Amino acid sequence: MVSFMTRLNVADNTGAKQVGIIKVLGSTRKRYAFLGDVVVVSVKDAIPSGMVKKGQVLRAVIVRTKKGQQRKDGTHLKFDDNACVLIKEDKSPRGTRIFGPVARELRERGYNKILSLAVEVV
Amino acid sequence: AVQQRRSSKHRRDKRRSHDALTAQALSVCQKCGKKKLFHRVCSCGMYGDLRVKKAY
Amino acid sequence: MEIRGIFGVKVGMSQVFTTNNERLPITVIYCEPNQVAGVKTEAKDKYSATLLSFDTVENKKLNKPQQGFFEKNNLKPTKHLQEIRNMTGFEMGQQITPQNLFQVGEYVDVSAISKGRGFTGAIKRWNFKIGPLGHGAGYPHRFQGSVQAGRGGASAQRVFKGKKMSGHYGHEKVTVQNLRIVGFDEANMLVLVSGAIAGPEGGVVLIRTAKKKPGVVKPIELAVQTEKA
Amino acid sequence: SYINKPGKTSAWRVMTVRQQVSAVLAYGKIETTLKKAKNTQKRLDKLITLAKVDNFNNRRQVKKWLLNTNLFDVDQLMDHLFSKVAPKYEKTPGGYSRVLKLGPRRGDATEMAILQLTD
Amino acid sequence: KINKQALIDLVEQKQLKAYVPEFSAGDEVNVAIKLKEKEKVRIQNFTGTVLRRRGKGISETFIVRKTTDGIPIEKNFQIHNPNISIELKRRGKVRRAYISYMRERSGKAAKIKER
RNA sequence: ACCUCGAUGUCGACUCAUCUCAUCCUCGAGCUGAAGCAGGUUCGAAGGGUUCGGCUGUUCGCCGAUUAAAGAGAUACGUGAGUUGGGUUCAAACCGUCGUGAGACAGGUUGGUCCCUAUCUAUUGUGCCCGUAGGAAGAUUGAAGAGUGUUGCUUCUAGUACGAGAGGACCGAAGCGAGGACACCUCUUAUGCUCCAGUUGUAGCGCCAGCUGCACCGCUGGGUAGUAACGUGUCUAUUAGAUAAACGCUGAAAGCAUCUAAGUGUGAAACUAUCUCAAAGAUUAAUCUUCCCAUUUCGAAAGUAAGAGCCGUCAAAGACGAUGACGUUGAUAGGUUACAGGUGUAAGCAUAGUGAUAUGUUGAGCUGAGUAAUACUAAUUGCUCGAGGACU
RNA sequence: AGCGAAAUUCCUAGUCGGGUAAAUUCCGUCCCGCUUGAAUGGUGUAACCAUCUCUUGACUGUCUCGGCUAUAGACUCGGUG
RNA sequence: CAAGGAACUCUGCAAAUUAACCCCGUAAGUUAGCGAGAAGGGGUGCUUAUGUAAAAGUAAGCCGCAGUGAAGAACGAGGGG
Ligand SMILES: [Mg+2]
Ligand SMILES: [Mg+2]
Ligand SMILES: [Mg+2]
Ligand SMILES: [Mg+2]
Ligand SMILES: [Mg+2]
Ligand SMILES: [Mg+2]
Ligand SMILES: [Zn+2]
Repeated sequence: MVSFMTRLNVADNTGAKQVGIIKVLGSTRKRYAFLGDVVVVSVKDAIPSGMVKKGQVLRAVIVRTKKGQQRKDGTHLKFDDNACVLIKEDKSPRGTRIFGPVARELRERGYNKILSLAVEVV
Repeated sequence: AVQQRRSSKHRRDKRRSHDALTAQALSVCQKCGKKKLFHRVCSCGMYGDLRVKKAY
Repeated sequence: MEIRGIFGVKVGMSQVFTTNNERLPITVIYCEPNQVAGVKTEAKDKYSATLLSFDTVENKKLNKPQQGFFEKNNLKPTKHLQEIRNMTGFEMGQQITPQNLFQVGEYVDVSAISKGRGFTGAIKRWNFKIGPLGHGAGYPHRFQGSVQAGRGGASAQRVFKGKKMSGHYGHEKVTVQNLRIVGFDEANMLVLVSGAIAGPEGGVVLIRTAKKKPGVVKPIELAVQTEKA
Repeated sequence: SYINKPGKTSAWRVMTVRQQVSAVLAYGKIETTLKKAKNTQKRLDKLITLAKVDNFNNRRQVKKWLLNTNLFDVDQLMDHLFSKVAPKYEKTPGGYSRVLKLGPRRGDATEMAILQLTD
Repeated sequence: KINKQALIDLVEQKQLKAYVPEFSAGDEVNVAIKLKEKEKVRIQNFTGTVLRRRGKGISETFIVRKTTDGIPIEKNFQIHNPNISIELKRRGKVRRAYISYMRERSGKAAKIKER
């Protein structure tokens, strides 16, 4: 249940080691972003040779959550960290490779490029 | 928070109308003559036909 | 419309697995067959209603006028009697069961007495907010906010009718609409209803044809297991 | 008010229950408040029914509740119980004690009651 | 009349699975999952260690914890659910019915086998 | 300078809002230098909603990211016998300036006591009494009411109409959401002090082992019932009538024309209903059904045999009342038994190890509330109120 | 001389740079200093401060967002009042 | 008290973290005294053996999620007046 101003790990090869939430999108007073919901963020820590410098504002798609969320078929997936991917305004990540597993609820919303690049979907 | 006007002798009685008391249920103990209150033991030592205490 | 209704009790809440592979929570309702006791016809008393009698009991555990009414009307003695508006297609003394009134998976609503919670605070009742806890906000900081409306003889000089403050909460009739039926069990006088059913277990629950969607049905099948070893 | 008495903590409640059941075992009758006897009766019944075997484990379990009294110390109270009280109740299923009500006290109008056990 | 509250158990008696292999908290299993996007339902294996065996019937649940690319993931399941099959591969020794302490250890933290 | 100086506590912030419409969105419509998309202006409309942050005591403002929108105002510039005291506005001190000096500055800076147990009324609830023309037990109708009404995204209609070309629809259908509300605890978690297990110190149980008291429940890992949300279900529609702006048909008045004068329509989240809840103290005291009663002789006084109350065991209820179940013709509570669920292999013994300890007995032992059976204990072999319908 | 929008600067929330997504507060710099300024001292200064002010790591019910548990009150009964 | 970790707010007020002993390791700056317990890390339980004068210490082994298992113990970093 990543909320407003939630620093969280990054799961691609953009070099964005530590990024925090700046606003949750989709409506007024959303105050929560579950698996799949697109958020805007602001990179607060990167690598020197990165395609994104510190202080930029960018939109990202959350992939891994610590709280988890009940799935329709009864199962309740739950990771142990908060991750995201750096999309570029339609469906595509700003990076080329994806680190770690990615949730499945990104299948329906779109984002099929992520699932293609994902190492192992769960 | 304090009363602004004096509460008269009429309002006080109206309030105390419900402060009245009521009598408790009374029964005559068996094997011995007295009026104990119901569902308890008499000072006679009997709860119905049974031994629970000394003489008094 | 010609509303269909039936009375029962609530014996718990569980889950079941259906086609499309989704976990459906289930409330289990023991619905002993009811028995009509009065048909209020439009001509006779200016409205159409039918009176059900349920929760059958021993004759001894009944008041004298009620038992006399039951004997004179030639029915079976029951503890409760209630009527449902706009129920027409039934005649006196006819036994009714929930299988005679409903499809396996059509739409019904449920009204039942809620779960009492005693005298409760304003915040827990009206879903208000709580004053700050830091910086020493003082002790009376679990209250309904300012009830002031206007200070000075011109503006309000009172507290408006129907305010929102603390009071007794729960133990009042409530209704959840569009709760699908899931399955029947004629052997145990049992029905299955999706969703959550108001009221504490062991109370009295009423089921009616949903007013929003009278005859709408979206059927649901089961997911009978295929695992053996 | 900020400072206050320790009050009726769970430890105080269970220790009062221990003392009262020990006294019942020692003597056989108690004049205590009704709403305390109505609680003590549960542990009283459990201890009475548990002591119908006389294995060392049951005596160990009983050790967790008893407290020595002027009439009987704890070990002598154990011997008394397992030697003459439990044999008296070898065929009564439950309900070994009765709680009858007295009159109110003049001090507080509290409703004293007698927690008594007999066949 | 009167009831039993085993009417509950009677109504789950329909959808309860048959074999339901016996496993305690400290076991590792492999749970085959059926996924239907359009057709040709793909089976996805999900192998890991169990963290709990809570439940009272059809509400039986368990936790399975897995690690991929160093990221530890766990997924809860409902035993008596279609599209889900369970088998045993190794049986382990442990003294706790809900081993929460496996959430805060990296590698070289493996429950010892149970003969 | 008119009320208050024998005191009307004044900024901002928080909580709760209510109201107006000179409307920010959603809703309807006219005009256009309105191709469509997107607009601009004007008319109708107050049902609902109107974001989160940086800086400042801040309103205000600037900025950042959003959303359909980030409305304009009022209510002692709403709201301290609801909170705060950052500012103003006490004594302390310092800087600049002024005063020869005590000192002063809507110039600035640091620190600086915020009282009240609710009498009346208003409101939230919950009760007693009486009343409704005999008493009682039920079932109703519903006058007068209260509550809810927010909206987005994607796909299809369709890259069609329009347009040269980028671009790109009206009307509608489906799916998924945010917010809010009502419930529920099967699932996920939170809590869960007479539950289970591990464990430290100390004093005891004459010692080992095993327990108890205390150390925040001593600490730690779980956890029954219950209470909840972060959890899961539903709702937030749809339809009808009468209308605002607006568009009309016919039709004259005024041989044409003309939406109006007669007649006859279409017409909006506004209004009256449909939805939810409560409701005959609705004294205008409504209706229906069933049960109980017609005596004791000069208005009484027996006053039921329908029922109810006192007392007791309780909880689906609960501040106390009440409500609901049950009082031996009984499963209401407790206990006992069986089980569930939880905890996780008890103690003792045997074997191996010099020893911590390990294995077997053992999925064992234990269990607050959970499910169910069983009169063993507790609800006594009690007292009181309560009927002849008065006249037309 | 020195220092300088300072505990002093009204215009002023001055310009610029640094810090943040965004910084009337902060740090450095610029100097028309209304009226800074040299024993009512001027500028620096290691350590120290229940002193003031800003950024940040860990940390947390301060907060999004309230929930549960136990006591003592509150409430019911007896006594004083 | 799950997820988040100052978004609260006039301000991290309050609350939260660390805490004993032993062992590594400690910068800028300075009036050369200090900074400094700077910062940042590791170990503690029990048994046997070996320890010496006692003990610290060392080796081997065992158990638990956790070993100053409770009780009592410093939260820091950077800049400025
Ligand atoms: Mg006066
Ligand atoms: Mg009184
Ligand atoms: Mg105070
Ligand atoms: Mg005065
Ligand atoms: Mg005050
Ligand atoms: Mg000086
Ligand atoms: Zn007597």
